[PDB]
Amino acid sequence: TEEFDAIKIALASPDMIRSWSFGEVKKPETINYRTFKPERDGLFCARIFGPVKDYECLCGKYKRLKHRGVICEKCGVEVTQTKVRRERMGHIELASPTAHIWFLKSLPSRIGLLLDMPLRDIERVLYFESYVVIEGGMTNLERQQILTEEQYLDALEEFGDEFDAKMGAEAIQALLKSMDLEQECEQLREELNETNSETKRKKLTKRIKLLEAFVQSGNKPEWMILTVLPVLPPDLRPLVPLDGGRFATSDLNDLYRRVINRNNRLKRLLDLAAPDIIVRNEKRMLQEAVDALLDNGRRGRAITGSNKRPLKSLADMIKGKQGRFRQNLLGKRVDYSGRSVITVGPYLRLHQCGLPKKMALELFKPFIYGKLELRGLATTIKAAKKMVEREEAVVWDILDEVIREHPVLLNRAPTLHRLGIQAFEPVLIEGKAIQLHPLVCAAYNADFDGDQMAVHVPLTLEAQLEARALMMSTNNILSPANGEPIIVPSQDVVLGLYYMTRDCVNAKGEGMVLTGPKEAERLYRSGLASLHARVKVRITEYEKDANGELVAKTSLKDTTVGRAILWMIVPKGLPYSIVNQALGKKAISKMLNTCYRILGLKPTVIFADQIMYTGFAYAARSGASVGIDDMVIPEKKHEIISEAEAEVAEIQEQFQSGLVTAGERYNKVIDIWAAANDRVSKAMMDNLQTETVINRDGQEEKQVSFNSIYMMADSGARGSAAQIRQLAGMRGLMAKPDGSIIETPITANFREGLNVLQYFISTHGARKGLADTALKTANSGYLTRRLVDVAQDLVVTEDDCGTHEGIMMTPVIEGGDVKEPLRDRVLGRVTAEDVLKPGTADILVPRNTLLHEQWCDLLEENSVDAVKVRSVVSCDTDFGVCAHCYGRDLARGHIINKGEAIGVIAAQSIGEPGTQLAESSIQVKNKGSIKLSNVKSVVNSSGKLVITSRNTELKLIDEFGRTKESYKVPYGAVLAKGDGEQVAGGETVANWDPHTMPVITEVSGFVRFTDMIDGQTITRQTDELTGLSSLVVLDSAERTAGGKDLRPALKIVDAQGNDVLIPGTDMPAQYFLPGKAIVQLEDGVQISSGDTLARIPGGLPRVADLFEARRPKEPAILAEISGIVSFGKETKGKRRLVITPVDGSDPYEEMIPKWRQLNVFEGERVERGDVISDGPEAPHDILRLRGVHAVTRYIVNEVQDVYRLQGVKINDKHIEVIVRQMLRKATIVNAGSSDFLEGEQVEYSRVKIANRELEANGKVGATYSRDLLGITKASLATESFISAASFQETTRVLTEAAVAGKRDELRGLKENVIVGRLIPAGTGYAYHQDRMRRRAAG
Amino acid sequence: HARSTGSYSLVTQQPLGGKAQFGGQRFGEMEVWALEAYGAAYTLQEMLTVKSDDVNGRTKMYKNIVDGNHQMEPGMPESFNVLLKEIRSLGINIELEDE
Amino acid sequence: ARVTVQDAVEKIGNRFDLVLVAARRARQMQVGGKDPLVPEENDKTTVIALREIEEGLINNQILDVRERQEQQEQEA
Ligand SMILES: [Mg+2]
Ligand SMILES: [Zn+2]
Ligand SMILES: [Zn+2]
Repeated sequence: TEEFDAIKIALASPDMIRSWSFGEVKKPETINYRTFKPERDGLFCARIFGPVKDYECLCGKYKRLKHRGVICEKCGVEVTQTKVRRERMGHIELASPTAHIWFLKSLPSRIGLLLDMPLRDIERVLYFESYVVIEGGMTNLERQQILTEEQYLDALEEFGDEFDAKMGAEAIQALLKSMDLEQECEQLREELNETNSETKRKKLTKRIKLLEAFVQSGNKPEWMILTVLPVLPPDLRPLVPLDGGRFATSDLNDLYRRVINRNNRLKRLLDLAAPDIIVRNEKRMLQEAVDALLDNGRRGRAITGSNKRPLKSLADMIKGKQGRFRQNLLGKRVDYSGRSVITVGPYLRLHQCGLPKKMALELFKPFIYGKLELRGLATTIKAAKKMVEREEAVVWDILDEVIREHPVLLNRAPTLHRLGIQAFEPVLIEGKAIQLHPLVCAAYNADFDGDQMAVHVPLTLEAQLEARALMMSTNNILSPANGEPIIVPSQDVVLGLYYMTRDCVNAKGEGMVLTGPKEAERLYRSGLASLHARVKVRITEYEKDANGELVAKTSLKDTTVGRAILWMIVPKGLPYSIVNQALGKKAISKMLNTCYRILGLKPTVIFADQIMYTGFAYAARSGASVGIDDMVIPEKKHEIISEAEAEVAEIQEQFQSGLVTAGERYNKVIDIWAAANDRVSKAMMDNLQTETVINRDGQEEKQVSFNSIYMMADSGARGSAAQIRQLAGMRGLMAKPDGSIIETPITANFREGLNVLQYFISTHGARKGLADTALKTANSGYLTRRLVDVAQDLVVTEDDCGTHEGIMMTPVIEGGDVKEPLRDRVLGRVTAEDVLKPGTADILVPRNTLLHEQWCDLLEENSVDAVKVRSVVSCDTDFGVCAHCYGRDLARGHIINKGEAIGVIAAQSIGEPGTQLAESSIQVKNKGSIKLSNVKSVVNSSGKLVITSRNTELKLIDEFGRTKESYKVPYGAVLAKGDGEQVAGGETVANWDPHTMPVITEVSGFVRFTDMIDGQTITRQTDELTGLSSLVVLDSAERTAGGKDLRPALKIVDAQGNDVLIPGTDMPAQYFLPGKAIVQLEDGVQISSGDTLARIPGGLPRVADLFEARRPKEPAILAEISGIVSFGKETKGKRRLVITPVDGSDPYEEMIPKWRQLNVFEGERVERGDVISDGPEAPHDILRLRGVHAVTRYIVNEVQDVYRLQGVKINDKHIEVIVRQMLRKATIVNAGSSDFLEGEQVEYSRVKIANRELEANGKVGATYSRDLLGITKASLATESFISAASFQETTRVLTEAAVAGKRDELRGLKENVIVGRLIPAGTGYAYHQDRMRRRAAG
Repeated sequence: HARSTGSYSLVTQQPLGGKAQFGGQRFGEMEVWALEAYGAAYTLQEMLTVKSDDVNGRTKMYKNIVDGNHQMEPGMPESFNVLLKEIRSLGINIELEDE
Repeated sequence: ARVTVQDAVEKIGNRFDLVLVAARRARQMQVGGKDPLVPEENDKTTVIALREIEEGLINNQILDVRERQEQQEQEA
């Protein structure tokens, strides 16, 4: 095999097609059906394609291999190996030049726009209804004029000469040959130099680029029309003989036969000089046949013989799932593989798996033969086979010996994440079922209810090393998604341990003193002491407190027997305290965590195995069961229910009299029923929880019960409080189809019996649930496929880019408290710059250091609040990332290794968990100082810190300078405490009207009406003395027809008349009353500062929408630059807002629809990208205005909200990598080296600017603008075209790459997979690096 | 069900699909992605060519395994050549370059 | 059986060229050009190469020195 690269694609010239072909196929016949020898001139022909049987001619004159180039005189077939019949192509000489459907019907019709003729006309031409005048010489008719029948008639009669018109693909080919590429190209450049308008300039630039591509690539356009047509080798379009004298053939054979028929009939008709109409009909018919051959389905859909289904054409074979790339080039079918049902097998070690004898023998057959021949037990391979078929003891001994260290791969059908394939050492067992280690089931999401698994065998030495090193179970204990352990004990183990550790007030052997665990076990196994009984024991724990030395501390602790028995296994390093407690699910998980962090891997593995074994054993000894009497119906249920029924009856009767609406009664009933449910639940938990009143020596006592169902609840083994309720209480409220909640609940439980109605309702519930899970799984699968697709090519290429940039990460304190602390958020990230203690010049962390647990604890000891850390998005490396910018986090602990494909791991980690997807006063929870951020207040006369800013926040500083609680305080909210004041727990710090945003006046004086005329634009509807009114200052849209341009206003003047000016500014306060300006305080009351002017009253789809960046149909509006905004030309149909910069130029106008309400006033201080209208913001604006770190923080937080709502932890780095892959593209705004408008990746722009500015000449000095593109288009715009063709529209990408003459250096992973060479990732990176040195070297 | 080696398919020289005839398991794209998450390049390579698609490769590997040596010679998958032939059957010239 | 490779990855932290050096060693061992430097306990050559790596006797540079010594030896 040669070492090659660069697969090149281009238009095939007709002479090259003639070059490939070995012969003409003249007749459509294949074989004589009598003698099965092939036809002399047929789709299957020996003289063209090859000999049927190896090295023997058709007529049978020459059959020996001695002859290798001779061509039999009788049958013109050369004698060679039949394999060649797999590669020889044929050809058909078409009489009429025919168009290639792909280059015509593809949505952008490249023949169409290349010829600058719309698609509709070309279609009109292809079906032979009308002519077109192609280069009609010196007449009064243009060059692309379509001509109808009688238009051709009157033209011909009028213009005998100077009239050139023709029809069909031959006319089109004539048009193509005569085109001058460069002259039109230069003309187009001149036109672009003269034209300045967006859309026409874009279509023109695309077209000019197309012309440049043709003149550079060297393809001539006329080649789009076919003259000779190649025919695929026969073995690729087989004619297989079905058992029973019948044959099975692909439909392509039929299509080829039809094509040959139409060609031969057209040839004969031409030789006969038939009238034009008939030859035109024949040419049309040949067109249908050919286009059905190429892509059947873009026409009248020529169906197949007697099947009513459309037959499959070549395009169908390539494109699509069933066809190709997915099925046969990414979805192969390996050898040495098996499948079977999975089973428990508790006795196994964590690193091993039970494998049936017979499958193992079948798989390892060739190894067995090799070893048998090596030992000399068998002379030859057939004797080895016979020895395997007898199955003697020696064979089993050799099989045991060879299997010894050879590892096998286990896979489970939905491989969601990388833990779907793992390696194990097999142990031969009887039976036909595979035995799977229990601890790994959680990783596989495996269940023993008929699930099956596949088993592959790695052959080569490198495969063995890879399986044992990278894939072995013990090397993968941490999930790649988050750092936490994956292998935690599931249900039986935790139940057994829980039973073991819980203590009881009084039992046998209370308070006796034991010298160690060994006699504790002596006592338990002899039945002289209970497994749980409080006792004082002497124990020697070990602690590595010094620099790696273990110090024994030995003292007397008061514990249970069970905890000591468990202590027997526990390795040295762990504190005794760990086991001293109840030891539930959480306790065991954190136990494993500590064991890993202190000792390391190997002790953790052995400790997990020991835990499993002991848990199973003592769970079996416990004998825990579940009887009908074990779940006690609370005695006071019936009273509570009857009371609630009486209450519902009273509220319904008080409804029938008509003092309360139906909805109010509904709400009341639902709330009272909820309260009754909570009451019964609490009563049940009280009854069941602590009921064991067992007696000590004298009086009695009570303790946490040993009720088996209670232990199952409390231990966290199975069930939650909700299910306990569902077993023994009333099973709450239900939802009807539409989501509305039924009024009467289900009062019965499964211990009792339901009746028809309650069952029926719950049936509906369960049905909806199941359907939900089904659709959820389908959508999940699809989403994760897209994710893994887009991010595949990203690889860690460089060790360190060396940038100082990074994102300043803070703990996300959503509202009430700290949903997620800093320490976990920063663990394993390198720092962007040294962080200082709360006192300057006290460096805590040198320049970029990887933040491991020790640094995080050190930060916890201090009070660092926010840390700028290097992020992947800001990484400087070109074409990949550097180790430092990423960080450490992995299934292993150390810094990321160069070469790891983080894209795929990130995509899997994001995808797999995706299968479960009044307000009057603020009340500070903890005693702290109140602090206001982004505000400018003005103390009024009432003694309130009046809020005049719309972006005001009220955070909470604790004793040591940290923001515990954070709230957003709107404009017009009454405040109580200012700055410095310490606030007691749950004290009202703020106040505001729920259904009212007041407008606050800054100065005093009399309210003056200006352009506030009565009757034309306003309607005086005023109330009585107390000074109530409904004066309505309407907006521009709702203003009356006469008062369309007259804008009523309210100027705030003083007692004398002069408009009092805002302090410090000269602006005459002229408040144009906005829409719905309810002027309550009428003319005649000296305005106080603060009078109101106008009262103004998730899951998977959400994730998909965030990741597709869809504008949420009501976007908020932002500010571009800061400075005084102002109004403008009023009521054109969309009200104008002109942002006036205090320094910069004014002319930025933004139209606003009538319905939009604005929250900010004209004379306000906006910041760039500040909110102007309320509502959800579309990510595009935030990215464009605020920049990268803002949009990345927004996306990460928005996704993490959905994910944490379900309680699934994911590390931000994966989302970060995806986001970085999303914004790969930019758009050029200046000039100097690019084409001034081309969408170009940010990578090429950065590298070219680095080059240019490195070069002594300034050159381009180019400035660019970032762009954000959705994952679909971003994947569509990949560099390699094989990646895109692998999954997208095959016709489109194939046509683009064919016309562009593109050259693929493969450079990627998926390309290398397709070509079957080593991927450039991981173990193969070095290989590619070696090849990398071979290029561009000596 | 299990198979070591057996009959291969006619057109694409991959092992038959099914249970009546021995037939191998389908190593799908998701499994490929799983392997890519690890650095497992040689296992995937052999799985892709020597195990299924390379005729000379499969026979050479059978003989080599029998000999008690464990190497490989990946070559180019036949299905890729079929792809080339099918694309060439259209008017598209796609060539494997060399330098 | 080698149930954990933790010491071998702690010897060379890349975790990838570990596989390459172990492959070179196990390839010199399988085709019987060389001999194991550790007393074998009926292990196969993979676990032998890992056992040699974990004891610090073999790495890439030791491979390079032994190969060039063998080259100059057979050159004469
Ligand atoms: Mg199952
Ligand atoms: Zn002959
Ligand atoms: Zn970097």
